[PDB]
Amino acid sequence: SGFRKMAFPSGKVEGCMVQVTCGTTTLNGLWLDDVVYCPRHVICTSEDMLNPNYEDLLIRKSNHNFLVQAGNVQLRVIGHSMQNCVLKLKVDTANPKTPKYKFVRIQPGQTFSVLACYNGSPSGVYQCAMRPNFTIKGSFLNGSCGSVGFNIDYDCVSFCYMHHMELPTGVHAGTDLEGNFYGPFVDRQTAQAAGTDTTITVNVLAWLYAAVINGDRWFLNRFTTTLNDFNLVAMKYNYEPLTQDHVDILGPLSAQTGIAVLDMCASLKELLQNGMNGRTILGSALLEDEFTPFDVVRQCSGVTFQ
Amino acid sequence: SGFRKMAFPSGKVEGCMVQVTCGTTTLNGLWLDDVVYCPRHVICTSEDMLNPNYEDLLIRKSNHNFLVQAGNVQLRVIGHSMQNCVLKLKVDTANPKTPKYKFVRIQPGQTFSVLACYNGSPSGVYQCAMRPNFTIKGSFLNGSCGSVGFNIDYDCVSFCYMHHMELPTGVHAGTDLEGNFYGPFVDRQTAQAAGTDTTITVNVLAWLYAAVINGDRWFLNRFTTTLNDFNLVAMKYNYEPLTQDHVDILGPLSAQTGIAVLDMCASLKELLQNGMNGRTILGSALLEDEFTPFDVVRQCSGVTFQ
Ligand SMILES: O=C(c1cc(=O)[nH]c(=O)[nH]1)N1CCN(c2ccc(Cl)c(Cl)c2)CC1
Ligand SMILES: O=C(c1cc(=O)[nH]c(=O)[nH]1)N1CCN(c2ccc(Cl)c(Cl)c2)CC1
Repeated sequence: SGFRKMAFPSGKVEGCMVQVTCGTTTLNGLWLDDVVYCPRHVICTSEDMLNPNYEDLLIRKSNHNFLVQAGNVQLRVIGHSMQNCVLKLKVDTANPKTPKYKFVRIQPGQTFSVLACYNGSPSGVYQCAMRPNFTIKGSFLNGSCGSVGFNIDYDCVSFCYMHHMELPTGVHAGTDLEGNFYGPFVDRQTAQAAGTDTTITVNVLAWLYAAVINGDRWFLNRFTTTLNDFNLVAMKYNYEPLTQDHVDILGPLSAQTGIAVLDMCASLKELLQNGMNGRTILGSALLEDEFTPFDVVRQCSGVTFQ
Repeated sequence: SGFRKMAFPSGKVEGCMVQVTCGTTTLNGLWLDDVVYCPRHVICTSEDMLNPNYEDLLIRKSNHNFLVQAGNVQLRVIGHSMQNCVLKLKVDTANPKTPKYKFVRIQPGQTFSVLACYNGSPSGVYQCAMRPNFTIKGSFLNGSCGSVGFNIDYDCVSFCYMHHMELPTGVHAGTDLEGNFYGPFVDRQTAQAAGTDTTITVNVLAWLYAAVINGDRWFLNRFTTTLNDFNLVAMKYNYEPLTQDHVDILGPLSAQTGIAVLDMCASLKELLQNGMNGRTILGSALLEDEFTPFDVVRQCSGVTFQ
């Protein structure tokens, strides 16, 4: 038993991280096959940041302007191209450690592991969720651009995020691996603001189920409610509305514990209106929303990867 | 910026995990050089558990009774010996992925990363602390015995824990890599109880400093206190007393923020006596004690490993 904010083993990704330098700027890159992916803002200087024209900036660059380092080994950049907000540097050597992978663009509410890097060197790994406002609450210091977020399905590493910048409020914004930003953000150093964030209802529910699985039942009751009655209350507290798709997804957890989704919703309804009264659930004094129903199953059933 | 419960990259450890089978029992093992380490309780059966005589049990075993699997490859056990509570299986092949490592026995209050495994396959990684009562609040399911805890210093993996069992209260107990249990526990399936747990004062302080570094200052005040006056209060709330060694260790963080340790202690004193009043620090409604002063520096300064 037990319940921790578990990240995926980072081994397969560690071998793909490299250092990319362009002029005075150095950040991280992702080496898969013979291509290195990194944020395109690596080609900007102090003056270009406020409002860069990446097309002009890139055309004024030659392959030799890009220094790519894989530990001690230097990679030769034999070509370069831009795909949206990421730069793709063709190198002469194919990464022999390239795992089976794919690129996926995730939806808000989904979670993934982040491998924070600096100078192409992995510093740590942590779990987090894509907030409804398309930002993530990460932990990044100067030099972390290029760090990636991923998930693991059996033997395939699914990359879903590349780190680009930090917003004034301290939250982070980035893109998928095809260079499309998550959210209404652009890679310019202009002051940008994220929309208002909401709580991920379906995740809080999955977490209450984990609590029940781990012996914490104090918040349960005999009542029930309807999807309509619940949503009315949820919206008053900045919670995402709950859909029928959410209800089905929570099925496996409902079966395992024998508590119907709508029953659990009525308990959540009470928690929102009456607070926790100095009580805790799974060691927390707040309702947690960064665990998806799948994360709960995984940790309460023990699924492994190859 | 940002502050997350960061674990170390697990890559170097992933390559050392193997599956160990003895009869009907299968658990995880750690393969370093030509030796595989695993809990010695892998040689017990249903009847031996209540009160096993490991000496007799081991002498009745032959090398061929131990099946060691490294993925698809089977390892030949050419010898075996017992060192306290761990079994050491000499194999014919030396792990080519053996990293630079060492074994260290940690003190309560220190943190480390746990790589949870099942059938020799890494499932996830998470950070945790050795509680003052010699248990850890982990997340382990059946088949997790043999999973290890470690830290990373530059390029050296320091192993400090091997998972052995779960206590009735849901917390976990294990040994160092030399087989000595942490705490007054023994590898028998008899009902055992951990002593009362206390809060790690020095860690809560390091965490308040992280909060200050991240813009959360609401809990600060102008007051100060003396180590003596603080401890008097701390003990009334089940907090470890604070020593002068703790004060010096917190030095780097004090300098960086410009807030004296004893000033921070007076703020903590207030928090214990007046509660947080529905406020949060770094996203938490409770005082967190699983971040050491070193973990805070690392994450608020960005140290990497090779
Ligand atoms: O390394 C960090 C960083 C990342 C982070 O998450 N937190 C933090 O403190 N620093 N930066 C800040 C963003 N910068 C940047 C340069 C040009 C453009 Cl055009 C844009 Cl959009 C951004 C690169 C360096
Ligand atoms: O795999 C788990 C396990 C670990 C955990 O942390 N949580 C959980 O639910 N299961 N076990 C429980 C402990 N068991 C055991 C056998 C013989 C002896 Cl002599 C002792 Cl001491 C222990 C081995 C299998």
